Amino acid sequence: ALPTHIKAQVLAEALPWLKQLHGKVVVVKYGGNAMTDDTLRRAFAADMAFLRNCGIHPVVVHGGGPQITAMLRRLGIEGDFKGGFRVTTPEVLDVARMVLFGQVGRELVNLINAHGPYAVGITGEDAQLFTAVRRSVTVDGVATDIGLVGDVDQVNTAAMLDLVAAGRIPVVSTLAPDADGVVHNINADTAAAAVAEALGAEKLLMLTDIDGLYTRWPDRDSLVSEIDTGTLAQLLPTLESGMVPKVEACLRAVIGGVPSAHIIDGRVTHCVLVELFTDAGTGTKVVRG
Amino acid sequence: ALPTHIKAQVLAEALPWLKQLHGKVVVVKYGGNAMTDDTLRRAFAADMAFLRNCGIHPVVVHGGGPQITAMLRRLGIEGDFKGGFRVTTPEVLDVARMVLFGQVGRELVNLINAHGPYAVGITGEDAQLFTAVRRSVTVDGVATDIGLVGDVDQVNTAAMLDLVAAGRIPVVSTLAPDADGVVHNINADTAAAAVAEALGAEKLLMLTDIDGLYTRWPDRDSLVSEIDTGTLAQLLPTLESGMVPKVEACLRAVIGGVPSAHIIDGRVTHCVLVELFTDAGTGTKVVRG
Amino acid sequence: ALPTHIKAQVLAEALPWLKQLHGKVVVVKYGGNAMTDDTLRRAFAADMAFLRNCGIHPVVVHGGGPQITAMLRRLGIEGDFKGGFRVTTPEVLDVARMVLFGQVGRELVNLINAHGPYAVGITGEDAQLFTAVRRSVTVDGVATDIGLVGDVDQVNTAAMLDLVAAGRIPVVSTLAPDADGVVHNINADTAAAAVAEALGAEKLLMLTDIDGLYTRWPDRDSLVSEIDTGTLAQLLPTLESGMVPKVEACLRAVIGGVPSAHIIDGRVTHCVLVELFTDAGTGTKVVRG
Amino acid sequence: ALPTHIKAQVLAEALPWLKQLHGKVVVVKYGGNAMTDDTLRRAFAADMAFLRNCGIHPVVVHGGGPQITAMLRRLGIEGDFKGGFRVTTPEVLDVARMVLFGQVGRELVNLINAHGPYAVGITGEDAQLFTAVRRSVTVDGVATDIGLVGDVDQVNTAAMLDLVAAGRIPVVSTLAPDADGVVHNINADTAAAAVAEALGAEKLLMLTDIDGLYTRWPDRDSLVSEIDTGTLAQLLPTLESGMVPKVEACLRAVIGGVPSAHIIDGRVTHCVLVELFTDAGTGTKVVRG
Amino acid sequence: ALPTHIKAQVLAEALPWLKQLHGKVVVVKYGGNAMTDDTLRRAFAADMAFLRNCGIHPVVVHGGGPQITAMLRRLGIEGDFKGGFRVTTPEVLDVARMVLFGQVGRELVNLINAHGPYAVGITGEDAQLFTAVRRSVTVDGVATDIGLVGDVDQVNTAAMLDLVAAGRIPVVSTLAPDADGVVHNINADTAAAAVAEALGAEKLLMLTDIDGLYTRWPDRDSLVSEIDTGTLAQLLPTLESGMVPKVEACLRAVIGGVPSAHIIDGRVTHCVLVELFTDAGTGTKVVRG
Amino acid sequence: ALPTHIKAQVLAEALPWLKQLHGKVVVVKYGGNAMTDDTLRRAFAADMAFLRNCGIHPVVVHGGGPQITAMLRRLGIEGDFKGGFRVTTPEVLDVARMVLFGQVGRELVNLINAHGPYAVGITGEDAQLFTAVRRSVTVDGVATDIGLVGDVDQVNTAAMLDLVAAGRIPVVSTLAPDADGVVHNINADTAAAAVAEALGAEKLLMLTDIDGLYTRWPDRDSLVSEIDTGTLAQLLPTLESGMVPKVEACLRAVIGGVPSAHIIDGRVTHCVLVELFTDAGTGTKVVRG
Ligand SMILES: NC(=[NH2+])NCCC[C@H](N)C(=O)O
Ligand SMILES: NC(=[NH2+])NCCC[C@H](N)C(=O)O
Ligand SMILES: NC(=[NH2+])NCCC[C@H](N)C(=O)O
Ligand SMILES: NC(=[NH2+])NCCC[C@H](N)C(=O)O
Ligand SMILES: NC(=[NH2+])NCCC[C@H](N)C(=O)O
Ligand SMILES: NC(=[NH2+])NCCC[C@H](N)C(=O)O
Repeated sequence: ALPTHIKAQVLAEALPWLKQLHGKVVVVKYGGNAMTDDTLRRAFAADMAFLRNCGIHPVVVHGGGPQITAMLRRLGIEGDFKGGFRVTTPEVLDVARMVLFGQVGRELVNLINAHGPYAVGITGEDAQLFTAVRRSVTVDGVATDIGLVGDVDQVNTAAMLDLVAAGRIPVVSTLAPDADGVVHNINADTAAAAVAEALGAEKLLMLTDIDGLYTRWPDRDSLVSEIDTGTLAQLLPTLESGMVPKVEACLRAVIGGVPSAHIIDGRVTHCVLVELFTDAGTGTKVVRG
Repeated sequence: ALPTHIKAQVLAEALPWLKQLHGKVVVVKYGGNAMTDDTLRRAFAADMAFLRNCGIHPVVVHGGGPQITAMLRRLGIEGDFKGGFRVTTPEVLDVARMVLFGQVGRELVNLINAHGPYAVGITGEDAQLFTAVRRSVTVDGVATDIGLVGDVDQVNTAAMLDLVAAGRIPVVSTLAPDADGVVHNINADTAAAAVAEALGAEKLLMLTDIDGLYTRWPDRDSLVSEIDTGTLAQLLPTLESGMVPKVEACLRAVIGGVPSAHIIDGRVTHCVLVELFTDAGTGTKVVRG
Repeated sequence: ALPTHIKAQVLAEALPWLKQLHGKVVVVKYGGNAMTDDTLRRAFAADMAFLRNCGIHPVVVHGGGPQITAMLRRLGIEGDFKGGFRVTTPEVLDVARMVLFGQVGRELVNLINAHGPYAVGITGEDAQLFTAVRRSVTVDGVATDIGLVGDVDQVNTAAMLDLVAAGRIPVVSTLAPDADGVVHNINADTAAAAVAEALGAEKLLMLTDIDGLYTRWPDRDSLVSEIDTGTLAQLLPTLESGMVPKVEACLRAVIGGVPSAHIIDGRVTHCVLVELFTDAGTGTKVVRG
Repeated sequence: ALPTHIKAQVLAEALPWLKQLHGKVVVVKYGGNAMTDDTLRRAFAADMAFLRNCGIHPVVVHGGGPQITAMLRRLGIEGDFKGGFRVTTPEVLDVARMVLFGQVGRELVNLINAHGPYAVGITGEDAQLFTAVRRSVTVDGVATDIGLVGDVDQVNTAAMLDLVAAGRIPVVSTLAPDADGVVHNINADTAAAAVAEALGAEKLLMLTDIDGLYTRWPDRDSLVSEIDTGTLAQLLPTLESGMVPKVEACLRAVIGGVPSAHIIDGRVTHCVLVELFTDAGTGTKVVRG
Repeated sequence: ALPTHIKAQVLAEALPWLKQLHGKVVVVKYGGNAMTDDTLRRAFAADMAFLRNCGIHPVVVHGGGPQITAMLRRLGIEGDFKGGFRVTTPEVLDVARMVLFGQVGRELVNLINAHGPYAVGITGEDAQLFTAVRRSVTVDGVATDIGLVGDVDQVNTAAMLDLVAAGRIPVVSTLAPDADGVVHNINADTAAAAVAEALGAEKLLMLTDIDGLYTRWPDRDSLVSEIDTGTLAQLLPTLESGMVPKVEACLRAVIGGVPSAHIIDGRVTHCVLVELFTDAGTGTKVVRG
Repeated sequence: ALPTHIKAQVLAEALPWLKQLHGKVVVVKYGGNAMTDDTLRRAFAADMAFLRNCGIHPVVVHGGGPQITAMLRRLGIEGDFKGGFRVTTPEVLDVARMVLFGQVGRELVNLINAHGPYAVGITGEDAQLFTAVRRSVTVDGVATDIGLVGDVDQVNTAAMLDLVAAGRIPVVSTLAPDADGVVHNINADTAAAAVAEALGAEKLLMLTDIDGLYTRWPDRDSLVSEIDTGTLAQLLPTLESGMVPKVEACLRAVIGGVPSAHIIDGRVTHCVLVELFTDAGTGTKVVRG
């Protein structure tokens, strides 16, 4: 029952964003509900097909922490924990890789591919597309080893951009070999920001389960729609557990040269379309300042 | 004040049409009000930039009958008329070409180019892009010569598609040489359909000053949103003066292989966006049947 | 302690085979011991790097039946069996895909990649590279359904050959969607022959755990080094359980246009090099006749 | 009745100039008689086809001052004059553009195209090929505004050279938008020199209605066949009204890097061929010194 | 002392021939005086540079009968003769190849290369560019073997056209292997016609030591400037010893699809330029009829 | 009678060298016995086909001193000698060029081409592929002129690499023009090293008639399998007449950037294969140090 002139206004408003994005890379960190509820996940897959059919170049990075825990429990693999961290033994790494690449990534490739021959699954292992470096975590303020977990080290930017030039949507499971060929599991938020910077992405989108960034949670009036890196970096020691990784990734990407990073509400159906192609978006847009 | 979920629905509905149009040619016959009121004309130019920034390949064909008459009166060139037709003397042809290519086309190239280096003006004279063949008209049921007017004869499909592959939007003024190099003026509606067929266009759009096709004017309930060629060809001897050329062009194009032709309401702001990227459109869609 | 002139003779003997294979596809069915003992598996990976560094285009197809059974037992998933066949429920399919693509294929990609950025893992799901069609099996001479198992239906030959032209070695896990997007598990021997035919491969190699084809097992003197399709098809109803699938795949590939198919001894270190680059080989070579 | 050995000598003498010009751009300023008498104009068009069929890349820049005045008088548009200059109102600009691009350029495109699909008409408006900057003129030694007239500001060298690489002969009407999109009329002599410098032309040719450059008009013995920029710049304050713009353009182009500039006698049939492919030429050749 | 307007007429007359030849192959049989007198040979080399610098694609085929005889006498190699034919022993073949490719061809490559990096020497041996088939000759009306002499059998048209596309002028010495790799000497006139047909040449030029074709030698009034294949084939049994091979080659080439073949006066300086770029030429032009 | 596992070991040992050489240039100086005994020469030709069919890019440089002397004696051309050097008169140069390019090079092109359309003969004259500069020699410690002999001056690296990219094996006869077009004969050892450096070759191979480099001839225990440039340059004033040119060429090439140079035993059948694809080789390998 929607009037024609309203349809026209919504469509026309996409023009400056289509201009900005045409022929550019967009890295999208996929996770949370958008990946659990069927309506949200089918809409997310459709939105990747949408970007491809505008001449835009999406790259999807996904996680799967809860799926990994679920499979480890099904296999009866007792975990060892340091602080809040499971130690990633070689056994845990094999399960993580098999879950992320062999199950979670598979769901997204198939959903996207209902729309066309677009998606292709990859890890850092394939064609040496990226490497990992082992990382410690701080437990009680002391650096602590927790096994085969790492950060992205180097990215085969040319090989990655060749795949995207071939018209493919890479669906990335974040595992990668270190310099000695030992595969590590990389946090998908930190990986998304590293890939965005390495590929020269125009935007980085990170789907979360909240409306946006509250600077003084739980004050409702502290929600912000736009913020620059300087202001944001001052509030990062203030933020709550959950938002800290998403914010750190937005900061590293935009300071690393990505023109804008977006923390968007993955509970909103077609949140990717709303963030990219409306003026208001549906979350918090981060830019340099 | 428009809710996010409504913005999402309008945007998401474009997906099947972006899939269908990506990398395809769309010929758009530009005329009437869309070319006279400033808001409509700036929106039309913006919509050509829109298609280009989705990876779609627009080709604009324009007329300018009233501008030609206006200039002939300013020059004091007395016309000779047979039935309702001005005879196109060599003098009239020179004025028509100078108005269409040197004024009317120039307005559209500049408007479009406010958005980027897209538009390029051309006639059939440039690079022998298409030729004309002289045509008679029927006056009182007898074939009548009215000077240097013609139909499109042959199209340099390769050279045309090369220009479009270069990322340009051709803005076409319909003049063209015959086999002896004598330039003729071609009716812009018939030319648009000839170009659409020659280029293998996915759609032909024809902007008119009415909501759509009324099959039994003035009965309001005879308006139709979709119709096939068989049904439409049976009503063409019934239709009113104004709709006949637009309908004949839709019939020739779709029978000539163009999957769909559209008679759309040029009085609707961003009518091109509404016709292409909504399910309902804003006019009459013609397909084979 | 090997004399120079002997080294020269072995190397020189490779010339006619390098001529025949340069720029050609070779599909290699990887399985059995060559995939279990560490020395054999590292040699197999090195041989894929060898072919790549001669300008040859290897494509590896692998199975993993025993790994799938092992994982199903670890998960406590009770199987239902018809004749000798496990029914592939949707649950069993998910485990099979996660084992084949997320563990077995991963081992080979990494081993190969110790030599360079060559290997890339793929299934039929990625970029719609190939499709599956559901297959029944004969149990007591009646066609029997055993769940989500299939044959290769169609192959995206162009997209596959593009990946190989990019200098990559595809490591193929044989899962693929049917026409409705439902993923099936395909027997890796039948898949290797289908891929070989579809890609226009020069040779198909199938690694087994025996010296070659005995036409009258267990008679030692019935081993053959070369045989044509006509003679071989007459003995297929005679052969033993294990050799039947390998022989059927060789027959379908060579009749399907692949110049030669090879059943080679995967227990021989560097068996791929020996089969391709010596006159005698190390198994049974099948050609049309 | 011309002896064979004389034909051979004339042809052979072209060799060093064909070597120098092969694959190079030549900008030709077309105007005066060469554009008014039918024999001269058909010969000029034939010479553009000649250069194209030697692998040379001509670019034609034309004026049309007298045609513009003629049309303004036919329309009854009263002019306002400052010194010797007509003020270019928005009305005058529209007429100038419609005359230059819609009539004058059209004649040349058609003449050239009698020889092949070579010529294409363009202004700075098309594909943003070049921009204009507003210019004052000195009237009684004080800077004076005379409306929408300008100099070439920037040139889309890549897009221009792409058109020429496509085998086309651009026929340029010198109108162009300023940074705000407002179209200006540019003096065709100054534009030709700007285009020559921007495209890296090997030569700039300027057709005039005199044998060449007389350094002390009217002394017959002051005619010169070659002169360098240093000597020429010293005589520019000495020269007569008519030669000053042609000389200033030759100076700016050759100092701007064009190896040679030529003021040639447009009254000589095939003057372009004579200047380029004989040692003596038919005018004055300017080089750096 | 030649007037400008005469220079213009000679140059302008080349236009239809430059149009016809642009981007086309011209095979030129080089021999006789044009290869002995220094002025003629330097002019011939300059004319090959001329064609290259018009975008034309010359291919030079040369002989060297007298040079071969001279070298055989210097080596004291006694000849055996059947009728008028020297038997080409393996020894004679080695001398012929070393003279033609190692001396005669070398002179032309160097002369041409004074003008640029154009010429490249080749025989049928190089890259298997063409093969030979052994030929008998008729001695007293009986077929007679005279050793390792042959006709062109097959031509590597693609490899030849690749060399010419690279901007090179092949200078061809007519030796070539038979199917068993045994090199034969091929008559350069017959080879030129075979190469012209194989490459799809626009013209074949054959330099001789006479004004043109006299149909009734020695009657001065029997000289002809143009003749078709039908008329010419009727006079071939009439012609004199010397003209027969040149005429047979023109007939085979034009009947084989080459639009025109030319027997031209190699004693005329720059005869190639005169034949190609004047209406009258300097010899006899053969076309189909 | 060679066991399979031995064949496998020899083949597998080639892998690191195929990796190092894939897509790289190898310059091979061909001379001595490898060019005189039929078995050695056919094996050398087969080895050039081998490298080509691994994706390696061989370039063959040959000499022919003894063949030149033999031909000069057959022609009765009295030589003039300064020290041990024949003065290369213009006559001697013509014979040298005709022998090297017209006989010696021809043998190798044909032998190689028994394997495919690979070999192409060239000198510095063809396409100006390289130039020569005149060189004096030291006779009794005073610089002495000995006619038209020279060193390589400059190399058309792009044109050379284009030929090799086309899949051809250049067979180079070392003659080349100086800056004035006068052709000189260049020592083939010095030329091979100059070409290797200019083309960025991975290896330079020089075939000699000895096992390798003896540092204290005739002490059998002074033979060395590997040596660096620093150690080698200290022994060059110690070495014997024959080895000095081969050693000087290895030194200039490796210091000039070629990773390794090899003096190998041309009396060993398939010595090229043994040197490149075994760890031990068959001679002396020189590297920087
Ligand atoms: N959270 C926001 N305020 N988002 C605004 C997004 C604006 C624009 N669509 C972009 O992609 O940058
Ligand atoms: N007048 C109509 N019913 N139009 C429907 C248009 C549907 C679709 N957007 C198309 O471009 O074909
Ligand atoms: N089992 C055999 N007889 N094998 C012979 C193999 C011969 C050759 N290397 C080939 O790849 O075809
Ligand atoms: N006015 C002259 N002197 N002209 C000489 C021209 C020489 C030569 N054809 C050139 O294009 O540069
Ligand atoms: N012998 C002759 N009549 N020659 C005329 C040659 C005409 C023209 N130049 C051509 O190349 O075909
Ligand atoms: N004379 C020697 N030691 N040679 C060793 C050669 C090693 C290796 N095949 C190479 O090409 O470099």
